[PDB]
Amino acid sequence: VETPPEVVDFMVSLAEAPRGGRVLEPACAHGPFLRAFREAHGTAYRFVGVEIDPKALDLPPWAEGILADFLLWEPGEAFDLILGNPPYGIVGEASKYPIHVFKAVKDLYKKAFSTWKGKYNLYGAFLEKAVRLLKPGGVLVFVVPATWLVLEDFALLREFLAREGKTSVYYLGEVFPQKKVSAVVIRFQKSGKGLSLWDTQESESGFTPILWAEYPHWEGEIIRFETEETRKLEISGMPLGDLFHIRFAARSPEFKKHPAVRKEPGPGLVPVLTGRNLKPGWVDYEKNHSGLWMPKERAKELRDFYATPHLVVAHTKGTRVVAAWDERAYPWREEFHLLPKEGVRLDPSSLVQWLNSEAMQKHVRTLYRDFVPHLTLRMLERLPVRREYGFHT
DNA sequence: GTTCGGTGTC
DNA sequence: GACACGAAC
Ligand SMILES: NCCSC[C@H]1O[C@@H](n2cnc3c(N)ncnc32)[C@H](O)[C@@H]1O
Repeated sequence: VETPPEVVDFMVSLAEAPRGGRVLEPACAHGPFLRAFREAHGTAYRFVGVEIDPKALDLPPWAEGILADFLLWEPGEAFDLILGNPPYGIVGEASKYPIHVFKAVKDLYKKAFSTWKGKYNLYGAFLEKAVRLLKPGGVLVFVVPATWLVLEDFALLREFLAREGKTSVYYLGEVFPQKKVSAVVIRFQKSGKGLSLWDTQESESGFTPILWAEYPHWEGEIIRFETEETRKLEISGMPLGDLFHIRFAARSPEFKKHPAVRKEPGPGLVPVLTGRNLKPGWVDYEKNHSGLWMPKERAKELRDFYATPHLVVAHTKGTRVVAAWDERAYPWREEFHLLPKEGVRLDPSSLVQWLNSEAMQKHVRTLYRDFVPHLTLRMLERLPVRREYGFHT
């Protein structure tokens, strides 16, 4: 799947290898990265491409092509430079996930990768594999989704990279015309330590990196675009997660099998609410977006907290904070559900106002840009709340 | 329990 | 661009 030439050129500009060095393109198909590196830096390297699909492998005679699953491949010797664009996707059942392998193959991947966590992703596994294949002081330059900067599934991967060498992350954003993904380039070197975060600007002449921040003692913490303002706001109030237990809605299959739940409206039945029912500062209790209906009073059988009016915050409205007080205490199939901790005093209307405020939207957009199409728990629990809105006694 | 999206669908 | 679900663990 194609990489824009300006992305390739940018990545090649970050790449290096010594004379006679071993240069690898994993998932290479026709080897556009090998070709670009050779054109830019010359011929005195050992070029290798690894590709699983015989129909796809189409390298020039000056490169060695290997037909293999890169994730399970064991070469005789490590590499000086590894570059390219790995495949992206979750391994799982075809009805829901795009990568389809025998369970036994998924088992080999889990055995192979110390960073594998949750559903994980091929791109995480490619990154780990590549790092393991680098000689000491070797370099990797990959373009991958930005999701690993922030997501829990990638916590082990971030800790692994922090531990194994030094990391530079260059934000590109949505640079693939046909693909819905916000991208970064990672340049990793198997020596030293620390993280450098870079923005980019694109011009006619390609991408130009702009240094944003440096974290010389990075240990795999979530990566964010921090500013003087984000810092200033964070120290102005209690993290939201110190004021509230944060829970998630019961999931669709739990409602679908529950004997109280119906697929048609009826006397005494209310809609099972989704994200579409959640608006800034109010809840649309009437419209049904889930296809599911149930008695309001039986909602507590799915989660005890559905019995109690409480704060609800959106998960799938992009990088935004959208909140409302569920005054009626309805069943929800989506969103975060925040229950105040013992001793917490709240002004719900004011807090909802603050969460929905322009200041709050700019805060989260600065920090997290468009890495993921969600406000995640790790973002939400860090939102700052001053004494006007909430107070822990 | 709750996570994630070479997103899904308008 | 608007505006957002179940297999996975
Ligand atoms: N480098 C372009 C994006 S990734 C798409 C390419 O990766 C190949 N590919 C996918 N999974 C692979 C794997 N595990 N090992 C080697 N090649 C793989 C595909 O056949 C395809 O040519």
